[PDB]
Amino acid sequence: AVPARRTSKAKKAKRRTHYKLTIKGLNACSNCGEMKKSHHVCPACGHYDGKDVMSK
Amino acid sequence: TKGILGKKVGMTQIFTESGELIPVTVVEATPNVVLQVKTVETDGYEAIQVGYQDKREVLSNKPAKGHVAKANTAPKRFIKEFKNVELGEYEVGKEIKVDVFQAGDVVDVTGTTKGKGFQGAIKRHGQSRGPMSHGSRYHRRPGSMGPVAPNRVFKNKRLAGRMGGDRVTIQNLEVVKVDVERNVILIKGNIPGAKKSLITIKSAVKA
Amino acid sequence: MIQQESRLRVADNSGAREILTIKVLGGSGRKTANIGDVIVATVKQATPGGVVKKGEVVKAVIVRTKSGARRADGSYIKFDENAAVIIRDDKSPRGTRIFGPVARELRENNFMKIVSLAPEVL
Amino acid sequence: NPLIQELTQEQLRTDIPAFRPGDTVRVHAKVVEGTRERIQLFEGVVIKRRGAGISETYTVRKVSNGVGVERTFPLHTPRVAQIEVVRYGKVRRAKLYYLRALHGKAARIKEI
Amino acid sequence: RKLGRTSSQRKAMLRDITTDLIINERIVTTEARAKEVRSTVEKMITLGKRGDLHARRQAATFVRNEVASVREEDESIVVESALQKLFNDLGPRFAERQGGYTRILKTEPRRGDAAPMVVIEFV
RNA sequence: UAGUGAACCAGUACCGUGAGGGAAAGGUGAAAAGCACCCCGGAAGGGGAGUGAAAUAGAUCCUGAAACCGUGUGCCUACAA
RNA sequence: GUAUGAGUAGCGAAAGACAGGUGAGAAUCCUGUCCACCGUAUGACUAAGGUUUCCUGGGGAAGGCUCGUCCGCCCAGGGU
RNA sequence: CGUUAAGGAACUCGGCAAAAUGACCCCGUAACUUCGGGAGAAGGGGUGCUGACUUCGGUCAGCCGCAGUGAAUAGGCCCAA
RNA sequence: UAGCGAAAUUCCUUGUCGGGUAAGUUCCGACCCGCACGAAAGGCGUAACGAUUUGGGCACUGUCUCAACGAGAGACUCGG
RNA sequence: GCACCUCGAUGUCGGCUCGUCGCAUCCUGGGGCUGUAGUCGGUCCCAAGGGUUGGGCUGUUCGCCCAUUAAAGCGGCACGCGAGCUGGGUUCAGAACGUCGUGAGACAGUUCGGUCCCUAUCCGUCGCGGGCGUUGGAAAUUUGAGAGGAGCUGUCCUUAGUACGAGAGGACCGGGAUGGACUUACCGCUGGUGUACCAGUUGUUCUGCCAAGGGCAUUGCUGGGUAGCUAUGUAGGGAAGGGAUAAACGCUGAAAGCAUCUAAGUGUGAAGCCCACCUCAAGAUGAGAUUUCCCAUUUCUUUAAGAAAGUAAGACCCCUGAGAGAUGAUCAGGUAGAUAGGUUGGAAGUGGAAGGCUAGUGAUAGUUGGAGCGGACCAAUACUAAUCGGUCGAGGACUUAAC
Ligand SMILES: [Zn+2]
Repeated sequence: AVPARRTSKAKKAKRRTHYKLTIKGLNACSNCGEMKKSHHVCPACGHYDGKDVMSK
Repeated sequence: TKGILGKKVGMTQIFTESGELIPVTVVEATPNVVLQVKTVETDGYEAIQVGYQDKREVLSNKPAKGHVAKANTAPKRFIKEFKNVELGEYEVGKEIKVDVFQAGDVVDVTGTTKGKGFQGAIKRHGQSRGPMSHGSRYHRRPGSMGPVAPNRVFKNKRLAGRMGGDRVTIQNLEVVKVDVERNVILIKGNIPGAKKSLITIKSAVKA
Repeated sequence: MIQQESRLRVADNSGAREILTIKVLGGSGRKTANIGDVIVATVKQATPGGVVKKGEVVKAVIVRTKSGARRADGSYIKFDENAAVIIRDDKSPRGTRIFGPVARELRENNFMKIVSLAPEVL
Repeated sequence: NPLIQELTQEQLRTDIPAFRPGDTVRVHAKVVEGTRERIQLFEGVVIKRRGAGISETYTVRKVSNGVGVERTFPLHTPRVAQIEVVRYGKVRRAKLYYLRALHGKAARIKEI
Repeated sequence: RKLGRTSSQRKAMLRDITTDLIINERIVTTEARAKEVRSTVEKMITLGKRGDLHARRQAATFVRNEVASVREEDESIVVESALQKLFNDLGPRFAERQGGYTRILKTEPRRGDAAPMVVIEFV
């Protein structure tokens, strides 16, 4: 089928109350205090578990 | 009146003393702690709380351990009630062991069913198909929504929407053994439930 | 599991060989039938001589399905053909001889003049 | 498995011999006409086994009067007296369903 | 299980990935491929422990037939062929270890597809 | 959007094998004096500092309406056809 | 000129994975290995037709049904 | 796209669609006729590996499997108008 | 006139009798009151031939009684 | 019949799927009369709770026929339902016969073949989430205002060859056994599927070769098959009762010294009404009830039901997952640990591994040995992965009466 009418200006902003973005799980490190994701390797630190993993 | 909760284990077979095969389910139990006694003078009806398992102490709360603490047991999972029982005969903190159903033999078994996700309109209600050949295109559809005149759709025209998850009794089953030392009742037939679930077992209503 | 337009065989000396079913008597829409049930049926192929000829509305009773019945012991019988025996509604056959083994479950249904003619009652 | 094998040790029969699918076997089964109890006899070929513990089963095939007759049995009935292993057979299969389409001088089994 | 592709393409993938971690001992991939490679690498090193074959003649399926891993000379250029490394190095490293030979870390989403990524090591 | 179809590199671009059909597009300031130099950024773009009477005249550059899309807030709204 | 439909349908038949490069930035570019597809053709040579798309060195505003350090794209030089 | 118990055209306007036959060698083959045909009419049988014999062609003996053109390709037939 | 004839032609009509089926207004064989066949806008037979129209058998089977399970693409969640 | 209605475009009757309502009732249920001996019947009154079959011939509405059944109801819902299906037939462009027309052509006469599009915006219906309210903040257990489901029936034995009948025949009311159709739930048995389980086997290609193995050929084809999902398999369901009624039958009794079921009053009375059986259910804004847990800083705005901030009980974010699952939710866990993966044992399941020896000229056979392999299934074990962490979250209004 085919839409019957123009949807007004109100029903846009009544649909779109569930078109949000959310951040989840930001914690402070143990070694630099920089907010980095829990259960994840800290990117600038390189310091998961207090152990440097990215090693060559 | 008589009531024991429990678990669900599996399916077996048993030759009886005449020699016939009989399909048999396996239901466990435990010690069986009575938690409160509800009276007309405080609650307007008469019933008994009952609950069967032992949590670890990590897995409960200070309200739960305050509610249990007038019976001196561990915190227990599956708290339910029982109606229609003439009381007497029930202190706070007894044990309603497996001894109660030795010759009960006529029993209502009230499980909770499995779950099967979204499924089609056939598998809920047994509506038949349409033809799979001779040019058609109407293999597996839920039918037509009704007549034209009322300009709407009546209620209870069944469509898709999740199979299972609701609780179902089965009436008038028999009891085969009562094994007190192993905490097992054996039942003829078929119990609705996934494994490790709850099963309530009562003396049946319809005599 | 024997239905309309399903072909049996004859285990008699009554001049018929292969029969189509017509109905599944007893009930108001019964689909199938097992050992010891009664059929309305009509003869397709025949032999020279003999009593029963082609194109006759003929009652019969199933012996030897290919999915036999549970017994309360726990055993199951399964034969390798289908068969029928033409019956006068006296529960009494027309022929004077029955071939092949015959399952025991006619004795619950009181075909006691048929069972005493079988070679082996299984 | 843990409680089931506990709860069903009283009824496991122990005096049942060892037979592979493909061995000719007599069955001294009991026939109950209510009060009367007489004993029939099969002599067939063993085809199936279904390992389950309490409720294993097996099949036997006569060829009686041209028409094949097949009957299963559970192992642990009180309504089977004995089982007599008679012959043995070179067979490289576990379930011999291919015997239905054969006759007479072609459904023969070898001997060991 | 985890379905990823058609039937034979999963076998191709799990032979392709798990002959790395035998040559390089570190891999950067996604989540799901990593968990299947958990299972398959730990099933192959325990054939690495026996030394029969039956250790050779079952490892000739989930290992690429020849992929050279050469950092060695005595006076030659002698070759370790990605199975000989199992039956020389990775075998006797785990003579006292039971199961559990792998670690999985959780780094970043990929730029193009936002697929979250994973490092697999051994020890 | 008028006036030639054509105020501008118009019977052009483009469309059809062909005969043929055929558009849109004007304006910084008086003077280019069209932003040296510093900072962020790979660049685009921006913030200072200057030119200028004016840069909310910065090149899509006089004025800058309406639909349309955003930010902040004084009042109201979760038993209602 | 701008909405609604809506951040919906679609993204035009096919098998990829890892290591190391370059770079402000990489599943999509380069290199290496293994795997896979056609093989009376998805291999080679020419006639029409197209008209510089060919080669070398740069570039990433628009085109490429995504990304793009790349290109039959843009700039400069050069080849019959 | 792949498989199915028991029944095998009860579906349907209609066996539409699917299922079944299909390779080579050998035996055999009707009414009817314009004497060329019908005719691949219908209906049946054999096929793998090893050894010996062999002129040629195959025979004889032995071995294994549920299945031996073991995969892919390769006619369903008859009776009447 | 011969030759056909409830027909690709027949309203009444599901004409009437026989065959075929458990049951057959469709088909085949016969009869003749041909509403309204008919001799080169040809009449009546006919082997072979037909992706032609109609009736019936064998073999085979998810078309069906009555549905059940698995694989792949789309559908669903996140990024462009 | 009329022509108000829809021509900037509304599809024909049957069939498929799915139903729903009315009662002038087809069966089952309760009654009155009889030209009702019995078994059967004829007619009329109450009554809509459930049920109402497979085929053969026609495009079919119609119909006829075969075999069943307790019975094979009559109608409305755009002669129900094509943004759900069929496109069968009647109503396109080809062609032919009969008849008509001088002719182009025509005939509700006939015969073969014939292009049917749509990515749901709003209401509607089926399922599931977010927010807030429920007047201090939380974790559990429930009452039931209302609502939905289910409601059918045959055959045999006994009372009894009794009552009735000259015979022929042959019961009411009771008790018992056993099926048909429908329907709820489950995988121990019978079976099906089971594409990362086991074996056989053809072609070609690759790992240098022999031996052993991978790739591709619909999963290459063929024989079995675990869990999970399943029916045709298994078990159960409609029992038994209570209250007020319908048609009908009365008791007592007068108006009307009798009679008379009715006005006063007092009863029997059906598968139907309301319960009894199963399920949902306090957004039931009239927002219910019980048990258990947690008790106080700063600013003064001027103390008012003020703002602001760290907390308690507790919940959430994140992570390993399945008995759950379109996503979200639900449930099991998070080092006080068996949540998943691995490891060691098994089990189902294939059916005798590779190497070596013996017998054979060979194809092959025997034995070392119920061997080898073993996806989801069962136990034990912290080896790997759930660490570190953060966010939210009460200080309890007024009037009156009783104490
Ligand atoms: Zn850090």
